[PDB]
Amino acid sequence: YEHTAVMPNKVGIPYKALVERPGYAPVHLQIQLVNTRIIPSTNLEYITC
Amino acid sequence: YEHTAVMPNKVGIPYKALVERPGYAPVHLQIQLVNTRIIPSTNLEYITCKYKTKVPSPVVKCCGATQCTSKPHPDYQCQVFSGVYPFMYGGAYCFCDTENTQMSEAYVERSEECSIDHAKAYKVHTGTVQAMVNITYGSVSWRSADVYVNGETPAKIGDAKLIIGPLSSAWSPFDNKVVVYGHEVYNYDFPEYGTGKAGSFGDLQSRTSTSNDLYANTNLKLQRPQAGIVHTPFTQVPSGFERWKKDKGAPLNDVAPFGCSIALEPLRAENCAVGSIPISIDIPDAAFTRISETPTVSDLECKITECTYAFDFGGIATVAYKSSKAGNCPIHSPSGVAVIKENDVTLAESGSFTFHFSTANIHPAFKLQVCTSAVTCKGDCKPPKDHIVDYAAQHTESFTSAISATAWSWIKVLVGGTSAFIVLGLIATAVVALVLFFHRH
Ligand SMILES: *[C@@H]1O[C@H](CO)[C@@H](O)[C@H](O)[C@H]1NC(C)=O
Repeated sequence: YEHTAVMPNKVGIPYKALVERPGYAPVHLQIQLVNTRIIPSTNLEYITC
Repeated sequence: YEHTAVMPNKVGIPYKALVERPGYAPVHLQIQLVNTRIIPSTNLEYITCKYKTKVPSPVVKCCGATQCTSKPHPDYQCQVFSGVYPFMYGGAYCFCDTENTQMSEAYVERSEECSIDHAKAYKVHTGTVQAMVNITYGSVSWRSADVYVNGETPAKIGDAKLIIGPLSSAWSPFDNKVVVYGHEVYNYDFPEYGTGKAGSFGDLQSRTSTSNDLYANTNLKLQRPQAGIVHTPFTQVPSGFERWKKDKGAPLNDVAPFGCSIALEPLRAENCAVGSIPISIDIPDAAFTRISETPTVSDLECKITECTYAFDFGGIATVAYKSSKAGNCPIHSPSGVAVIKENDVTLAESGSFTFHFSTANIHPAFKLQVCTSAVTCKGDCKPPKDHIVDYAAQHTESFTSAISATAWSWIKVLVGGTSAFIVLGLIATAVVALVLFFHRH
């Protein structure tokens, strides 16, 4: 059963929801981000020293 | 006690009802069709298959001539070719160079494959309709028997005498002419026996696969043998059976409406969901219990806790109750709004029980009958999640099933608004007309 939602982009703050499937008891869902990493693409132009 | 009703002609969907016998508690009745078979009356017209051309040894008459005679063979051909000078491994066969004649003969016969690879052309007329039913009543478990859907022949199922009426529709998927090839049936208007044309399906026709009288209509033409060669060349239109097998098209098994399944032994259409079936079942008297002998149910309150108008039993409801004797109690919803999954429940002195139901209505409102009592259930239902399901719906959708309370409010506002606005004009006209009358008087 697919559950779709929007959670805030916060680390350490868990997102809580009840997965309500018709005819079945709700299943508690908890999604928490441990870390988020933005990894850009880099090209070395030159080295200075 | 005889119970008469009409159930839909739907295979796999059970028909549920309560048998209400005055003086006795209602007995729950459930009838389910196991299969439905339309068995038309068929008459084999002829058998068609690929032809085989039999060519006897030609008569090579050296220094003379011979004459062809007719023979009782299918598509028999005989032609005398004069002026032949055949050669063989041993040299020139004949001495004379011109007064020399070859008589060629050829005829059509059934191929060996015709014993296995052939099509049967049948004339189809109306015939017997049969069905198999699965029935329960009271405490008696499932019983089944094969019955005739004609409304005259009764069947004894678990000591109950069942009469199944004729189908409300005489529709049948077979035309007046069908061609049976292998496991497939084709609604093909085959040519009558003796009128088949070369290159078409009926080019070869036989009354039976073992018949000694074969009709063959091919353009079998004897050609002149090549110079110096002893052979019987001929030209013939390619077999119309092989041509048909390429062009036979879609069989009735693939295009029959209403999901009919076609079977060949005997030829029949199965599980056609067409119309409804009147029924009459006589429930044994021993199955009925007096009112005073059954538990009395009161203080009923029905709460729908979940509901989706899905094809399955997407609804769940809780019924609170109080009853004496704390016995078993039939449960049924006579209204078509919702179909109840449970047939009966066990009741205590007081408590509640739950049941499941299927409904197409966005706001279900149905009467639930509880042995000797009844309660009204109301609620709201959510749309289903699955767009496509692999099973047929357990409920019947009505015209007003989709109308929500919001839509009903708008309908009442629109209808009430226009009606009230028109009525105002009519009243205003009548009032002013009366005022003018009193102006004169
Ligand atoms: C009748 O329905 C019951 C349901 O439990 C099933 O076990 C039984 O096989 C059915 N009858 C036939 C003939 O299939």
